[PDB]
Formats: sequence, structure tokens, C-alpha cells
Amino acid sequence: ERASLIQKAKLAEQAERYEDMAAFMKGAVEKGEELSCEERNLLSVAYKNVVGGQRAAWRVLSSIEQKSNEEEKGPEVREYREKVETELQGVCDTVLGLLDSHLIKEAGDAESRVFYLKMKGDYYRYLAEVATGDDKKRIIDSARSAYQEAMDISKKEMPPTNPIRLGLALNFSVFHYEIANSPEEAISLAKTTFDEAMADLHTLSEDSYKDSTLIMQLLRDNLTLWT
Amino acid sequence: ERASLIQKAKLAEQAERYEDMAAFMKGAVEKGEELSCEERNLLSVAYKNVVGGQRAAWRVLSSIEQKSNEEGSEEKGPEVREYREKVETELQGVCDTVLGLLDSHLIKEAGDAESRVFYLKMKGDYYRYLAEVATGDDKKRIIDSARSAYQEAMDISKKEMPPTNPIRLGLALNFSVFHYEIANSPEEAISLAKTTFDEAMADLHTLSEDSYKDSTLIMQLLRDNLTLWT
Amino acid sequence: RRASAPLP
Amino acid sequence: RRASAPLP
Repeated sequence: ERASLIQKAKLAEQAERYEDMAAFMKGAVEKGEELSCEERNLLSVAYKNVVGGQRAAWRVLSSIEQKSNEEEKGPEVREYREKVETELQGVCDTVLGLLDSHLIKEAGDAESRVFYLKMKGDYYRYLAEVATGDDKKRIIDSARSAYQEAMDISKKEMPPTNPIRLGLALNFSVFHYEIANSPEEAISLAKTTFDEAMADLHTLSEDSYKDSTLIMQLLRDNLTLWT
Repeated sequence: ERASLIQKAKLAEQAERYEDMAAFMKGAVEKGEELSCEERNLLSVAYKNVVGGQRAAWRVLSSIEQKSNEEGSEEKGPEVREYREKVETELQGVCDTVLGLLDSHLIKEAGDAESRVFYLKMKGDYYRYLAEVATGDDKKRIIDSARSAYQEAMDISKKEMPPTNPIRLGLALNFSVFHYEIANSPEEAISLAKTTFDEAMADLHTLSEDSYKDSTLIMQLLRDNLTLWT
Repeated sequence: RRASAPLP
Repeated sequence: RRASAPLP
């Protein structure tokens, strides 16, 4: 069954059926076994596509709700925006459940532990986008902690040019600016990360250079936007 | 409430949640009431988007299945067939939902020719999508049901619609696509596409800005297919 | 690739 | 609009 779920997940990606992919990957994870670099990526692509479409949907329905509150689509927008929010919360809870009960625990390489802790921080960040009061602050603490535990491992056992490290630092600085309300901690983090990787670009093969400079460009783009 | 389902359906379109839209429209149709031009379009957009994504998915999984069979991939393999059949069943079910809504609420309760042609173009379309994935016994029976609805619609549109009408043009385009791709008649397809293009061309001089732009869009698709088929 | 009627 | 880490 496990190989068959991984196969149908590769097929679901090709047909651009990401909720199907998501279900095939969750089932592959649930088998209890560890994920290879490939499986780890299929799990990331599946859910990032599922939740990305739910986030973009939520952004539109909140935009319409804001306008209708500027006065009378109001009752229908709130019911439906809350419906799309519950579907989002459920997808993030499925991912966070897979991370906390199977993936983070059963992780060997520091590289895969940082990968899963970046995922954990990300899904708590998406949860915090739509959260409101009591729950919002508890989610923001859970996001910070997971991003911090990952930053520590990546600083201690990963090169500054590593794309997981760069991607983690990018997401954490996005967390600081957008969620945690700290633009200075975001600019400080983004500049530092860009500079450390820049210093060691001279030691990368064609493929690695392309993978690192892609995320480095996103770091500096955000820097341009925030300054 | 019916207005509340139509509202959530307009919202679902904006957020590009077409399966949600589909569900809100089916529920609006199920109320028993007639659809306006707007509601009909929401019903069309919802389902054409749902089924379009299932068709494109089926096309990919058949393409992969052909290649895995060509290579004798003994293990790569049953999984494409299981999954392609799964995506096919979801498609068959969506078409059966639309055709059910059509035969039991929409075609019967059609206020005029314009809506009746609109609904009969839908019936022919959804039977054509069904025929793209069908195999033997069922395939020929489904091809007969697409031609029936497309013919009954052609008759009404020739008798009570101008040749420039976008539903008439869209109907003729889909029917000529049915002839070429499904029915195996390229000559009936070319004959139908040329005739339709010419009749509308003759009456373009009598259309306002909004009218001209809607008709010449479909006329361009008619002639594009003609270029491809000749 | 051929074209069929667009969305209304 | 800001950017976050891309898909692997």
C-alpha cells in the first residue's frame, strides 16, 4: 500500500489534483515510515498547494466582507468566509498533526528535522493569518518556537547557502514582519541571512548556486519592500 | 434561502471555488424556480470549471497510462489505471449531476427558446464529456444522446434565434466539435462550422458594441477549428 | 488543439 | 506583495 500511495501522489501532482495528492501523502506518512527527500517534497507541494488556494480564497472573501461592512452581502460573506476558514484550519491541523505525531519525532538527519520544523512554523503562521484573539497569541508563540528550534539546528548543522536554511530564515522574517509585528527583527534577520549566504556563493556547483540565489532574490525583494 | 445560495455562488466564483459554486447552484436549481440569464451563467461557469479540471486530469492520467503500457511498466502499472478510473468516476458523477438537474428541473421548466437552447446545449455538452471517457456499449448510447439534445437545440435556435446569437454560435461550435471528435464526421463538422460562420458574418452590420464583441469572439473559434480541420 | 464554446 | 519560500 505505501509504494502505491507514493505512486498515486506523483500521478496526482502531474494531473494537478493537490487535495488528492495531499490525501495520498498523509496516508504514506501515516504508514509510520520515514520520508526520503522526494517524499518530503511531495508532502510539501501537496499541502502548500491545498492551503495556498484556501488562503487566496480567504483573502478574497475577507476583502468582499470588509467592503460589504462599509454597507448588505454581510451575513452570506461571513458564513462563507468562516466556512473557507474552517477548511483552512482543518488542512493546517492535518499537517501539524502529521508533523508532531510522526515526522518530527521519527526524523534522523538535521536537514529533515529543520525541514519539518520550518513546515510546523509555516502552518502555524497560516493559522495565525485567520486567527483573532485568545487563539491568535497561542498560535504566534507556537510558530515562533518552531521557527526558533529550526534556526538553532540550521545554524549548528547547515551551511548558510543551504536552501532549507534560506527558506526558513525567509519565512521567519515574513513571520516577524506580517505576524509578530517586528519589522526591525524581520529586516535584521533578512539582511544577515542574505549576507552570510553571499559570502559563501563562491563554493557552490551550478545547481546549488541556482537553488540558493533563487531564495536570496526573495530575501532582497522583501528587503526592498520593507525599507 | 434561494437568494442566499445565489449570493454564496457569486462569492464562490470570486474566490475560484467552483465545486462550492456548483453545490450552491445545484441547491438554487433544486428550489424548483426558473433561472435568469445571470443564474444560468453561474450554473454553466460552476460545472464547466469543475468538469474542465476533471477532463484535463483524465487527459494527463491517460497519457501517462499509454506510456506506462507502451513501456510494459508492470508496477506503474495498475496504479495509473486505478487512479485514472477514480478521476473518471468523479467526472461521470459530475456529468450525471448536471444531466439530472437538466432533465428533471431545467429543460422542463424553460420559459423561452433562448433558455431551452442554452439547457439543450448543456445536455449535449455533458453527454459529449461522458463520451470522451466511455468505452463500448455505453459509448454509442451516449453519442446518440449528445446528437439528440444538440439537434433539438439546433432546430429551436434556427427557428427562434438570430444567427449572430452567442448561444446559437456556441451550440453550432460544440456540435461541430462533437461531429469531428466524437461522431467521426469531419465533413458534417466543416459543413456545420462554415455555414454558421457565414450566416452570422452576413448579419454583423446590425450589432451594437456589446453584441459585436460577444459574437465575433465565438466566430473566431469557429474559423480557428476550420483552419485546424482543413 | 481545437476550441469549444467559451464560458458565458 | 511579499514573497515566502518557494515550493521544493
